[PDB]
Amino acid sequence: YSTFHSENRDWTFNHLTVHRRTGAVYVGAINRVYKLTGNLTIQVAHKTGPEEDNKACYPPLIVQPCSEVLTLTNNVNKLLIIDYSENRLLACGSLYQGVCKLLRLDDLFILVEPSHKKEHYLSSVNKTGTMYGVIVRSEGEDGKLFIGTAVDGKQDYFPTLSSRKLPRDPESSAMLDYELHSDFVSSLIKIPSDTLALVSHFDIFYIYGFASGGFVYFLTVQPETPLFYTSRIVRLCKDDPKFHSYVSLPFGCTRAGVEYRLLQAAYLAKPGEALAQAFNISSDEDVLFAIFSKGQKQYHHPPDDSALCAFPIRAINLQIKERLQSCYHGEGNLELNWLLGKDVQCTKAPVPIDDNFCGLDINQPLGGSTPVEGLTLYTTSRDRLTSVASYVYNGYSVVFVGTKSGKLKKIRADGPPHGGVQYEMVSVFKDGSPILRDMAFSINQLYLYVMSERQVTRVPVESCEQYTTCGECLSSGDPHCGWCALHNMCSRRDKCQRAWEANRFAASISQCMSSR
Amino acid sequence: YSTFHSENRDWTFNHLTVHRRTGAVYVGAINRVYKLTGNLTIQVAHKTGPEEDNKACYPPLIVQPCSEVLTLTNNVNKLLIIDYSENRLLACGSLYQGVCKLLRLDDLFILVEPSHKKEHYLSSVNKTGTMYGVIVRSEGEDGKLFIGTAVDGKQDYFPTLSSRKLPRDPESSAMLDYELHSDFVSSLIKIPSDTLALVSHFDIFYIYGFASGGFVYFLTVQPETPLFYTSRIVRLCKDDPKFHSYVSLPFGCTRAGVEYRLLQAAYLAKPGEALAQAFNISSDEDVLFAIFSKGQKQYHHPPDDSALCAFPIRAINLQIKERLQSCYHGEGNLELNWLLGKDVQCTKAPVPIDDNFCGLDINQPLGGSTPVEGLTLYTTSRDRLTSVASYVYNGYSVVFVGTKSGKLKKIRADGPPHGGVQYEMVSVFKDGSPILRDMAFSINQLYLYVMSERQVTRVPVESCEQYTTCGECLSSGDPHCGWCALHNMCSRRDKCQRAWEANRFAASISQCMSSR
Ligand SMILES: *[C@@H]1O[C@H](CO)[C@@H](O)[C@H](O)[C@H]1NC(C)=O
Repeated sequence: YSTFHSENRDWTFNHLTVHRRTGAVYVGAINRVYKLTGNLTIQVAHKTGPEEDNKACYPPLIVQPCSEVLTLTNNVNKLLIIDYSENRLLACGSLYQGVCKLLRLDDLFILVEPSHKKEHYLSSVNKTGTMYGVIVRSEGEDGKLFIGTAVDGKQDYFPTLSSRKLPRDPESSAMLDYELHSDFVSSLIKIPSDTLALVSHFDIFYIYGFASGGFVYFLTVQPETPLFYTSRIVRLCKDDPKFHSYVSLPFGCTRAGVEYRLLQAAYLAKPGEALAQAFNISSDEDVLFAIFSKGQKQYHHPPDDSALCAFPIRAINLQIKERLQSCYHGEGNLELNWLLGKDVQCTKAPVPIDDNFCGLDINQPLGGSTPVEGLTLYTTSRDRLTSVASYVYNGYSVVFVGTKSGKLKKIRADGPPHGGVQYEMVSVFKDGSPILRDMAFSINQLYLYVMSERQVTRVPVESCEQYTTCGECLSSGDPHCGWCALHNMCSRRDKCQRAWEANRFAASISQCMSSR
Repeated sequence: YSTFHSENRDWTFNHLTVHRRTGAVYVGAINRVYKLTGNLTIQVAHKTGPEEDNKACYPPLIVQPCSEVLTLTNNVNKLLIIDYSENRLLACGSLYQGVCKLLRLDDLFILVEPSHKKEHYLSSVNKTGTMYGVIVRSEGEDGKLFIGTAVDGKQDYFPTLSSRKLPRDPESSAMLDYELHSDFVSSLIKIPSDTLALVSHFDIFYIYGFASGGFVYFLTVQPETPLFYTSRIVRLCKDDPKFHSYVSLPFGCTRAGVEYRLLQAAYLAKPGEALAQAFNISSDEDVLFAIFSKGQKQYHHPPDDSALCAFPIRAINLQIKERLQSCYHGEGNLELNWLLGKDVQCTKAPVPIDDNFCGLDINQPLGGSTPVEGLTLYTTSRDRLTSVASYVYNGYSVVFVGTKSGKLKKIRADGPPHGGVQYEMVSVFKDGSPILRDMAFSINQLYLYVMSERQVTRVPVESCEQYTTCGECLSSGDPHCGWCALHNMCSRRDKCQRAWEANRFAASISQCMSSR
């Protein structure tokens, strides 16, 4: 398999995205952002470090001279998003309190590196898996960036969640400015200092985020408030600069007496037929696939026991609506201690709560303590699940799941009884290193780009050729595979010469015979 | 004695100031600010509350509807300062997050009450003894207010110390705005969240403040940082909107093996001759008089053991200069743990440190751990000292010291050996009510206005008539008293008929015989 090695064993890989039109592979790494061809040949290597820094220097070196002692510091890639409408890449690092660069897609030339305003500094956190962003731009206009990050106990320096202006012009003076910033109403959420005094390790880790319909969603993990942890879905309306639409519910999944409530990884996709039926949704609707490890404790040293589950966005929005309706009836409390700092009674008010409700000055920010439960598809306790991607093939949701021992599981989402069935597991990383969260399909869906800390590998979505009889091929459980009869070969339909002619491609067990 | 009683029983007096030209007496009270005559007849009673409020309402009712449950709430007066150049009074209360009013001196007509910006809310604290201000205005020009306050753990909402615009025009849109407010430099100090996580009862009480020379001074009490308390002098340059001149040193005094380091009260005045000789300063120079309780612990329930001591401003500034020169030579550390949050080494730089030094971006904010030691003048262990005022009469410093049992001590400062000698104690409040900090002279210096929580009383500075022979009178130790020979009466010079004529007023013991 095509593979790209880190140039240094120390400068590990962080993030990966694939341009959905050109097919170029962009990789964010320590001290580097790379542009690779589809087969993982380097085209551009853009250097982001190392550099002289100290994270006690606020503001950074470019603005003021600093007082504390500097050390050569690696630049951890924290964020890597293609800004599609504008043919550029947003790359945010850990250096200098977490400044971002905008880079031209073609050659990674620096368009702008805003480093003079307080909001130009996203976060001084130097851990990955702590920040996530979503660009909302109606194609061809000025845009907005929702950015969620851990703040490292630096509550006043960095909001944990905010929206920023992402104008068309890279040199606009409004670049990364808050959408709204005023004395009492701003497009940002700060961690309150009282929560940090109560829970000293307190911080919020943003594992994933996506847009779906009129809303953006962030998936978070954080210490629980009076070591237990809570995984949550956080939702905002796309048009809500006041942030009155903030709602946060816990989420997780369970199966056969086990609870999985520590979020590891997630991926938004469309469901195949049987999964759509199990949810009573159409196959056109969005479904969130998520990996959770067992229980609610020791987040930083998780057990191998883990699960893949699935949440339709419709069901998420429904549970949020019923929460809003209840609260607006005066029932219960807001239930978001970490942000509200105390019990806050829900206030009864005559307000229509429909699907598109985006909050008012009361009853917000809204939480809850009843979790959104997912449909568990697959579980294991031998090899911890670490990443997920999914797509539809031959009417089946196919879910690819990375493990901590560098394997890739292929799971067919069949529905009851099992929910999902693993039909194959492949060794990707010889060294047995964990697969990292970011996996993305090539434009033609023929491959999934998968990565470890030291390698990016282009893994074919199928290797049907391994099956050497019609019977084995069609009994494999792999939705990609059928029997190319005249060429004595198991393959995808489109890899079978003259597949359209009668008896040339057997797509079922019984067709093995009729083909013969 | 002329007395003014409070109109309710629970609506206690908080603050007092005498207009230095007109002799009008202004009293800050719970739910009232009064203007009284020199003999304590009400002229104006200005209603400041009670009003429905909740101190969890931020921003307060007056600018937003609040979902919180409100109680009818008393308005504690927390600040009362005459703005001399502008014929107005600044009156800050506890209601609505600590909004302030400017009232016309004549009739207490409301000139302005700022409450649309976040800086218009000084602090939701509702206890007295926590806030102090200093107006710095070149006469007939736009000016500035320095404001220190306790914040009750709401460090996100209110800075502990800041400088504000005080424009001549009461209707300026910039009224009480920060003098400087920008991303990385502002005319304010915030209490770090880390310090509150470390010490959860942490807060800073501003007991007194004054201008002298190029500088403003604030006298503070706060818990120590790793229950011990530190009393400090905090100094700023009058022209330093960047607050780079901030220097904070502990202060206190000692006598005969006892340490007194819990600040209770202060008053700035000129020294008489014995005191000025003792400091080796001019009688034209400022001296700070201070009351300290014994030790460094249990600030809220202090020992009766207390001291009066004096600090020449010249010596305070010298010790600060020495501190600044040492630090700019690279010796030691900044030593201000509550604000800096950690150990910070002093940075050597080739910078002249003269008397007028106002700091640069390095080596600030500056602290220190060696106390400024005052000259102890008087100690007691029998009845706690609560207030202080001083002036010069017949070339002597006379210090008036209030007590917790409603008494007023009169202390003559003679220097070595005793430092000071009490020559009279007077029972002001028969019921034993503690004397409050704010004591002020009438403009003819004939009286000291003294208050308890329930009364304001106009106390003659002498009652020489009590001594009924020449010998007793001139041995009284009371600097006010001489013998009016013809009228056989001990009195002040200006109460002795034809005192200007030879032999009519015996001002020494040998003059008893010749006047007879
Ligand atoms: C990968 O693809 C490029 C074309 O983009 C091709 O020229 C190159 O030879 C390929 N690399 C390998 C190892 O086959």
